[PDB]
Amino acid sequence: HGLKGLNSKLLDIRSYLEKVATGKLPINHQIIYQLQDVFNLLPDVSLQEFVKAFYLKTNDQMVVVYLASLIRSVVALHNLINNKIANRDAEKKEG
Amino acid sequence: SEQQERAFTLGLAGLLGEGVFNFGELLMHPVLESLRNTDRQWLIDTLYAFNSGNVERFQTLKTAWGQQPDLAANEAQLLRKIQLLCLMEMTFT
Repeated sequence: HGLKGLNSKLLDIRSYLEKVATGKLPINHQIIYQLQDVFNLLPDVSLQEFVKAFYLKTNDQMVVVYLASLIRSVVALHNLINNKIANRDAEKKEG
Repeated sequence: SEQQERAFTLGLAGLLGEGVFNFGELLMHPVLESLRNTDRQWLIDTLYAFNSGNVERFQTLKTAWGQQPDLAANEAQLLRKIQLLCLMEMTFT
């Protein structure tokens, strides 16, 4: 979706300039002037509130990665303890 | 010679309309731009003032120099239309 979105608008913007270079009339502008300004609607960068969204998004990843470390402790606890139990037991009983 | 005044009073009735504050896009329409070339350039320049402007107090007065009638009623409406027109262009520029 990313890369096909790159070459989509690329070749589509290649048609945007090619139609102005060759093919006139016209195609400019039944929609050219308004559509291209819709492209110029949002640049869209900070300052300001977009900086607040940054560390807020950082505050969003907090919980999920915190939970990630929680699953790490639970998965490591259960699997490692139980496996070493059944491991050391099978070795000491058979050997 | 007919279409120069035709697109003139068209530019008057279209610019003085309250429902359309600018519509500077269709002011550039290619079939009417040759009709605007025959027209005097004070109308085209003041249509660029309503295209961008906004003030540009000299051109909005120049259309009062060029067209005496029907402007006296809609003059204050045009001033309100350009005062709300600059708001999009100041954040867009």
